[PDB]
Amino acid sequence: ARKLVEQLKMEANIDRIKVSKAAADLMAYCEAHAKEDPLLTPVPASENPFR
Amino acid sequence: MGIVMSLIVLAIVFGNVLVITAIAKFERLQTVTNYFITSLACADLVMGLAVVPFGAAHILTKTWTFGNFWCEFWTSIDVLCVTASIETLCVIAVDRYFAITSPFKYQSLLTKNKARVIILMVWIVSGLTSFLPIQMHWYRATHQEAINCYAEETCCDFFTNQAYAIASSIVSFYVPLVIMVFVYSRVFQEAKRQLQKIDKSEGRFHEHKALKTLGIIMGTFTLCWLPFFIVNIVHVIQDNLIRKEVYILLNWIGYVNSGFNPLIYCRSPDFRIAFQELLC
Amino acid sequence: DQLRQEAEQLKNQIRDARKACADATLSQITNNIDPVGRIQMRTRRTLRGHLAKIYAMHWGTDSRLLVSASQDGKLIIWDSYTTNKVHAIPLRSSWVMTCAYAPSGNYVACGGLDNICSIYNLKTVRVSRELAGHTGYLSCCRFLDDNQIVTSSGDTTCALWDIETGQQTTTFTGHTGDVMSLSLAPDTRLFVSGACDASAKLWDVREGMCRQTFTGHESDINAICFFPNGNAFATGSDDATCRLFDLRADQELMTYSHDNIICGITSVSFSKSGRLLLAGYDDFNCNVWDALKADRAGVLAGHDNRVSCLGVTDDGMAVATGSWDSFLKIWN
Amino acid sequence: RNEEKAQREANKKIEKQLQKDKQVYRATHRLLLLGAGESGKSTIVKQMRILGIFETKFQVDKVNFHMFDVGGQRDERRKWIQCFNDVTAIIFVVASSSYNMVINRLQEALNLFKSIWNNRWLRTISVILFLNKQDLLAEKVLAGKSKIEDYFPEFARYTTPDATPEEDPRVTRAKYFIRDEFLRISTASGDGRHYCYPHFTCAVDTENIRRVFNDCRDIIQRMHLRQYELL
Ligand SMILES: Nc1nc2c(ncn2[C@@H]2O[C@H](COP(=O)(O)OP(=O)(O)OP(=O)(O)O)[C@@H](O)[C@H]2O)c(=O)[nH]1
Ligand SMILES: CN[C@@H]1CCc2c(ccc(O)c2O)[C@H]1O
Repeated sequence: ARKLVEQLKMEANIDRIKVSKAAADLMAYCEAHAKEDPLLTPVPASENPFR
Repeated sequence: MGIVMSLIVLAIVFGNVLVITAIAKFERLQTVTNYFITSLACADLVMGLAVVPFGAAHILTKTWTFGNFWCEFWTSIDVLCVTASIETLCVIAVDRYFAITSPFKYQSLLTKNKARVIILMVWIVSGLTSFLPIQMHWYRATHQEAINCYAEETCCDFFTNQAYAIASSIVSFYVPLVIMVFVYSRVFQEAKRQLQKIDKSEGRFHEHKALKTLGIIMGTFTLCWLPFFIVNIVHVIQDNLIRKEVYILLNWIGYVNSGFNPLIYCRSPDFRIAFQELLC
Repeated sequence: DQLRQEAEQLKNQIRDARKACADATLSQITNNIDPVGRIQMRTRRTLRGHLAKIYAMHWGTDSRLLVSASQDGKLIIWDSYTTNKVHAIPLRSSWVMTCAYAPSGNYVACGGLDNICSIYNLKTVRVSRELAGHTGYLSCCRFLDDNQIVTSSGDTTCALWDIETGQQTTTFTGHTGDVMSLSLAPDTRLFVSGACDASAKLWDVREGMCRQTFTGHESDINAICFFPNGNAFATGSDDATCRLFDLRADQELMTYSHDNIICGITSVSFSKSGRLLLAGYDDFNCNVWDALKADRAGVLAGHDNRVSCLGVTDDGMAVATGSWDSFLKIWN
Repeated sequence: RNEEKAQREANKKIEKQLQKDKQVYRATHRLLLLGAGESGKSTIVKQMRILGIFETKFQVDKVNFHMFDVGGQRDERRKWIQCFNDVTAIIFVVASSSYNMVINRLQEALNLFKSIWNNRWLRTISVILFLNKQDLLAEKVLAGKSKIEDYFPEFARYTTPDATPEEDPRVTRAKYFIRDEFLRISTASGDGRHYCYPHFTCAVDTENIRRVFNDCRDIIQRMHLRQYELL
């Protein structure tokens, strides 16, 4: 009954930031942590444990 | 005829090699039934790679350019391959009979260990009738032409007595024929019964396939290997009745059957996908 | 009644606010980034011993051991380095659909059509506790801690359990369809869930109240993965699409789909850096996407049946897949 | 050093146990019992057996059968049915005397059967059909206030089809019309992989287990015949 209306009212009033800032933050994190991805950058076979 | 013989050799080798490599490479084709298929393919490949070229060279040059030992080895390999290429078909027929007639107990009865024993026994029986009585001189004939051929080291035909000719034929061809006939008759009866049941149950809303399949399977083998195994006894029972050219022609017609086994026993859609995956 | 008409307004307000906040799309911002390029991986290990198809697996916290479940009623704990088994736990019921590996490496849990979540003690292998209370089949379970676990079942509810006493602590309600998957945040302070009503929700583990709702999809959701940054997640549904939602922006960002695929999606996972998104499909193979470009970078073929499980090690050294062909493969 | 040997010994023991259990797993046959409410599903189980899950195991002629009854989950949506794509057969139980009662039960059963038949994951699974309550139907037909034509208009232009009574023509006509109602849905949808099977059962019946045995044998035989391109 009124539970759905109350929940919609509760979730309506929240702080929302611009999508551009979120995209920039995601890109910055991906670029910063891009040097420690063995799948993305194939590590030498000397340190490869599965091979 | 050299071009025709080379084409025959290429056709024999290519199909068997492709079947063997397709079975070995993939993991979804490793079934208990496929072990018999790969055994048959190995036998056919050994035949087409060992006995056909030397026979072609002998029939072309009309003079054996090797020693007596190599001729005896060639004859033994021929007999071994011919004997081992038919008992595998008999085993396949028996396996299908067991699979269809008794569906509940099939899974227990053939287990992979049980199969590697059957194949080894078949190969041992095949080798026990080819190498043993040929490396020893038990099969040697008695007429003067036979001794003249045996003494000579530049030519060697096939001369045999009555006992070996009857026994080898019985072991190789005649025994594995009645079993296959009975098996396929029972399978046809079961298929007809199932078709009648389906038609009686749900015929108001909705036997060529079984006839076609069994006809192809039985007819190719019978037409390929039947006349030779009759003239084999005929030329021994009655003297001066079968010419050497006719004997060689019938024997070479028998050889061609080894190149048709992939075309008959490897029509499954899984084999089609496997053949399309590689070399395509 | 009057209220139902009244309710729609709030939806219009939320849609207008989300449309207003959308300054620019992710594709426009991420256009000068150099592409990753073609990525090729080859099978390194193969694990055999399961008599039936595999639903679930979970990597260990040490990226060395892993657990797996099958429909023959047996859990096996493999050693990926030496490709030899360690344990083989029989099950009372042969229908299991999930499994989990505790962060402390001491317990392994599983469940299925029977509405019971069993917990096993590896370092004592006997049943330790049995949690009951769900009225539907379980779908997932993740060890929040060595003493408490959270589960999601087919009765449109998710619950938090207490292993010591075997009693429910918090119950999460609000979904309409059957909940199929969940994933925890790195700090274990929030978790998401995807039901069959094409809607994913954000839950608060402490308060026990739904915070946000996302309804971008149009079919049932089958898998959910959480971005390493802790402010995004990706979902996969039956319409051969993947979507990258956001929390702070409170809207989706990008969709991953192609016109040559008409199958479903069974599992979704990320990478250590988050650059690559891995998703399993019903085409008997897996795909690798680019998170910031939505451009395919490779395909992982080699499975003879549909892929139902997918996971990446904590240190990101290798990825493991499971299929209905009763085979587990390791891709480096 | 010795740790590798210990792990090898443990792996050997586990592999031996798995090899031992493989034969037992392969020997048994699995069945699924699916039906609607008020059909009489609980009765069939007991009679045959005496001879949110419930597993019943019965053995016939040294063959193992293992039947499941998933009654815990009661909902129109069935997301769990993808798990039963490797069973030998599906047993469908429906009350054949339910046509006159609203929440129509027979139409709901027909719709459920149609949904089951056309499922993507159940494209190669046969169905054994049990038409339950074969004497309530006869009692209702013989001097009954309600008529099948009122609820089923197609009954006005139906003929008795090879029919073997045992009976009055009316009950035989009703039984065969109800059976053909299910048979029609089955014939149209699929070519070969699966075939529906009908039966007539009641409370006083002890041959149901033999019927299941024969139907499973026929299913396996037909599968093997079709695999080798003979049917
Ligand atoms: N005369 C007669 N009565 C039956 C027959 N089968 C079932 N019944 C009656 O109908 C009822 C069927 O209910 P149960 O079999 O106990 O359970 P159920 O209603 O089948 O369970 P669901 O159908 O799954 O809801 C029983 O109370 C029986 O007395 C039958 O063959 N003949
Ligand atoms: C020269 N070729 C041989 C001669 C006789 C013979 C063959 C095959 C099987 C037998 O049992 C035989 O007796 C032929 O392949």
